[PDB]
Amino acid sequence: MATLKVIGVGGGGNNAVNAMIDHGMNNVEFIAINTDGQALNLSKAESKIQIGEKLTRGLGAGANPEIGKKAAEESREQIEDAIQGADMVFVTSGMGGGTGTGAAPVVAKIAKEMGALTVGVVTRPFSFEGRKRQTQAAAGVEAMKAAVDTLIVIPNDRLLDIVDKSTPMMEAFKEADNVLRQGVQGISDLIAVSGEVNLDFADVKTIMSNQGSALMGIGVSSGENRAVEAAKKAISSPLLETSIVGAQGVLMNITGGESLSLFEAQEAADIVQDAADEDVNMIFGTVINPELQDEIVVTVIATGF
Ligand SMILES: Nc1nc2c(ncn2[C@@H]2O[C@H](COP(=O)(O)OP(=O)(O)O)[C@@H](O)[C@H]2O)c(=O)[nH]1
Ligand SMILES: [Ca+2]
Repeated sequence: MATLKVIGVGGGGNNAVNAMIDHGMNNVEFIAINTDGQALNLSKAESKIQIGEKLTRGLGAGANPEIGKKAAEESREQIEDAIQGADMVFVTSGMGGGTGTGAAPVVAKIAKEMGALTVGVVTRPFSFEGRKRQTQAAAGVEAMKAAVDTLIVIPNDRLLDIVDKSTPMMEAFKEADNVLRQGVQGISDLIAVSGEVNLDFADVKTIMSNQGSALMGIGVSSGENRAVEAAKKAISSPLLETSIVGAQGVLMNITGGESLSLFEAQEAADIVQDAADEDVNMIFGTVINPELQDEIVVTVIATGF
């Protein structure tokens, strides 16, 4: 049974971890890493690492990414110890600030050195935060790409596409944080359930290892055209920098009840193949859950851009 860990680095990362913990998420372990002692005390993560106390006196990094970087480096052994034993690590962080920008790539590097398949899920700042934030974030994204196996990037400007004038900011943030949660959950479930055409952690590793950009999606539907609709939802990317277009490898799992037809499994696969507009090398799986009635769930992980 593969050991999955989700590590929040800095404020936005720790917000994403707290959102997942709010949901439940069993067989996933959470680590909270921050310079900011105030926030870190309000984490509900069972493992907390305060970094950079020597540098900051318990405060944040004040928007300087070199302080985040040095803070993580100076706590390398404590970070190693909290990671030790993980088969897979998700590092989540907001790019643009001092702690996430600087520390998240160090954390990712440590994870990969420890032997973990390492996935980054990070945000880019809103345009209203300005040019310097955007430039610092881009340097962070580049540093994350170098350090991780695969990287999912969520530009915060995309949240402006999914709100009306009244949508609470916290509701919008929860949509961004669902990218991480549903991805991690999708992988936990994939590993836990024995499929008729079974996928396992080694298939996740083949798709996610030393790649670059990634997409991780889930789609649920029922009734007429359920398979096409579930697959379309799984690959949709309103919040993602990296869409399905250009994907060269995909892990796709379909879960349905006993009604799950061969024809609709091919319909779903073809949606992904056609949307990619490449010769996709697909790792295909299927689960029959006889407790389902008319529901289908399609899980996609896409890489090789
Ligand atoms: N979507 C989202 N973005 C956030 C959140 N918190 C912070 N950010 C973004 O992440 C960037 C860095 O903020 P933060 O993580 O608090 O900085 P750090 O802790 O000092 O590294 C900000 O400039 C925002 O663009 C959050 O909860 N959700
Ligand atoms: Ca399985």
